[PDB]
Amino acid sequence: ASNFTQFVLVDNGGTGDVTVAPSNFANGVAEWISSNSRSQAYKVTCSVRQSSAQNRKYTIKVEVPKVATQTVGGVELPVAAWRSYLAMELTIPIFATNSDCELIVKAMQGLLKDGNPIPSAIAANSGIY
Amino acid sequence: ASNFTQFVLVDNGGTGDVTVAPSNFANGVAEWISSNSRSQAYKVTCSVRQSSAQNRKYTIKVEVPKVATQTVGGVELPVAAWRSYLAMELTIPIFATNSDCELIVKAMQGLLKDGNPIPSAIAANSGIY
Amino acid sequence: ASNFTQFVLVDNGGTGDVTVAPSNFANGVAEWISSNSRSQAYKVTCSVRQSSAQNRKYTIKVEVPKVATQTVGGVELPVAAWRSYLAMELTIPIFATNSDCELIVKAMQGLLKDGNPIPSAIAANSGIY
Amino acid sequence: ASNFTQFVLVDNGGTGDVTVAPSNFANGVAEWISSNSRSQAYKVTCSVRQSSAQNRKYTIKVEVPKVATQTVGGVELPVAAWRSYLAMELTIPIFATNSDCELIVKAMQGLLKDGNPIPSAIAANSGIY
Amino acid sequence: ASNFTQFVLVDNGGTGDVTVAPSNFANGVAEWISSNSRSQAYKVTCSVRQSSAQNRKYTIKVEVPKVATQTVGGVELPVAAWRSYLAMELTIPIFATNSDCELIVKAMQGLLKDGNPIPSAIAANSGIY
Amino acid sequence: ASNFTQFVLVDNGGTGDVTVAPSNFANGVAEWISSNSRSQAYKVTCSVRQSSAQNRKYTIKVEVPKVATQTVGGVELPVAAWRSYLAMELTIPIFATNSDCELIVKAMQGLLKDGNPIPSAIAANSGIY
RNA sequence: AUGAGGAUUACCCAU
RNA sequence: AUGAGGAUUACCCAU
RNA sequence: UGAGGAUUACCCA
RNA sequence: UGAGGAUUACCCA
Repeated sequence: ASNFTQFVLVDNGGTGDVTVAPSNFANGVAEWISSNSRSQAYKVTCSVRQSSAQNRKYTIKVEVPKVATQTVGGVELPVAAWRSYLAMELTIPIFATNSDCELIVKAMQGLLKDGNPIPSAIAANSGIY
Repeated sequence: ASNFTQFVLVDNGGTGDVTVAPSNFANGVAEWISSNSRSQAYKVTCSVRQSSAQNRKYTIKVEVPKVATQTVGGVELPVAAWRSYLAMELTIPIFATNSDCELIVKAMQGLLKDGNPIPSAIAANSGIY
Repeated sequence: ASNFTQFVLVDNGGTGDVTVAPSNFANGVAEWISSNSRSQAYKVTCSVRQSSAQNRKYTIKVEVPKVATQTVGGVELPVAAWRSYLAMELTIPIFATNSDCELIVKAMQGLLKDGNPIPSAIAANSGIY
Repeated sequence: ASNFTQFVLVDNGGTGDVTVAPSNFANGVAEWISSNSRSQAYKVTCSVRQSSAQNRKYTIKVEVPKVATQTVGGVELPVAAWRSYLAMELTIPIFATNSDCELIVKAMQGLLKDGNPIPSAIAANSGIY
Repeated sequence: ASNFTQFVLVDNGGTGDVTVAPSNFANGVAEWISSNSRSQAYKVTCSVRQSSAQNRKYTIKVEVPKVATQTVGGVELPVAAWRSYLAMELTIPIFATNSDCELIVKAMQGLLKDGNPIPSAIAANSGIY
Repeated sequence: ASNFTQFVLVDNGGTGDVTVAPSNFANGVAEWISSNSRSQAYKVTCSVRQSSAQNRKYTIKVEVPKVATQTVGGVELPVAAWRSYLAMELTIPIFATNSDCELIVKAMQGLLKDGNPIPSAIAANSGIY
């Protein structure tokens, strides 16, 4: 097919959407970044390897910029204060069929669906209670 | 009043929906499992920690089982052929606003939306190209 | 530009076609895998290195699986009864021009063309006679 | 019956065709050589052995010469500036039927079909990208 | 859709133009070579690395050959009399905007524009005075 | 001739052009800088030496200021955050004639020509893909 | 703390 | 990391 | 190097 | 066994 295309990472309904696009493919590690300074950009990387005899493993990483009081194109230090890092590791047994995998994706979509426990906690600087 | 509620992890249009419910909160780790035997249950765990002086870290894990019946010693037992493991870590600076966090959530959602690169690859048993 | 795309490995008319898509490309080794269970997938790997000062060397590898189900304890998994392994090494001197290479490729294609000694022998569990 | 006959190794339309004919078949190793100076000839060898109790193993070898004249002391001899060396090993389990073999052969033919990743890379002094 | 495309390295008005094409991307190093034998080809390589926590470094190399024919052992081989090597390293802070980078590109272009000091000296086999 | 004259480094078509001019010649190392504080200036240096028995080598260095959110004449720390550094090394065999050198220059101009892979990647905080 | 480190998975490994 | 360090050129050298 | 083996980018002389 | 080398049915770990 060729899935390495640009896509919408943050959907604000047309107005203010954040689109991320192909920016690197060194070592099979695909990368997408928004149209920003790399210090203030949205970054997404993803790769697959066979972690072991009977397991394959996808490693996905996301970097999201702190936007409140942000200064576009400015030098903001320390970097750790202005960025959030997401690191996902997905282990899938070599026996999983496409169907099995489709389900695994659905579970991930469900986990983060709007209004569910986890996404709500995160969106409110909260934990579970 | 409490965000520790049950939610549908896998949505199949109200029929075959894998719904998960609160099952434990011992040791600051919120757990959720499906209505199966502990050996065949879908499991979701979450925990927040002030990882650093200026950071907070959410640790989330999901277990997707391949339910099966095994004849161990002439007797049938409900078991899992294998399990797929999702493990994600999210680091957020303390300086992040509630709006800054909503941004992070929206991004994770857009990341896994149907048709986009990553979920397409996972469901197809392929890499990004 | 990119030649690390998916292609048809086995041509069975239009339906039954075995297609192999990119999966990984780490450490200078490109890898293609057919869809569905990694356990029953076809695999193809390729790499090129400068073997010596005068020669460049290609190493192609192909795995053909014998799709089968495996029942153990009443638990059935998608597996491969066995696999056929092809491994080839092509050495080409740095003096070879694009024309010399096209010729080398034609030789390989001719060696396997239908009806010729070698593919015929292989296709019939035979040797030469 | 006999498959140890001459065949076209390189197909250049009808004229320019490189044909290789049987030359020797000692010690279980069949050998084909193109006509004229053995020094500038194309060579092809093939053999099959029972590698282990379960597997049979084919070993095919092809040599592509770079025809050139060599003058030394005013004495010119027909030689080969250099040679390109192809060596492949195909392992097939004794459980493979004639159908399984025909499939394995189709995979090899597909791997080298024109326009596919590998033959393209080779034909252009390239690797994968 | 991909910036890894062929391009004309040396422009001689469409006649004698040295055009270079993608040839390899193994190990995160993008390669391009001309349609010659590997021994007489123009070669261009590029790679980006996050050299520091706050920097990114592009490493670019170009090889310009002096094509020639050498009689080694009475036999003629296509070779290079000598090669000229260009090696440039560019360090860009992560804080650089896309506009900040365009500025860098424009500068490098102006640096080598015909008639300016540096290219004038290089083409004249002299220094700056 | 006397090539050590002022020239246009960044060409914005008259309006906003950046002209760099002679500022130092200590030790044969020619320098040009823009009309700015040395902390915010565009700097260009260049020298030639015979690196070895049969090689001459030009060393060219360029410094480009981060302009987005820049404060003219202000004190901006850290320096590494507000500046990009280019370092080119050009090795030319002593056999290269003026013609050979003219070509070497053309290859450099081509490499960085507008719309080509490299300059496009750089201008977009990207790598090759 | 970091790892496109591993897992039988709230554990283990390396720097 | 730095070098107006070297190369047969994705390598090597010094601090 | 190998008409060396394989559990196929691993291991033997 | 080897994305080990070759002067290609040879030789190295």
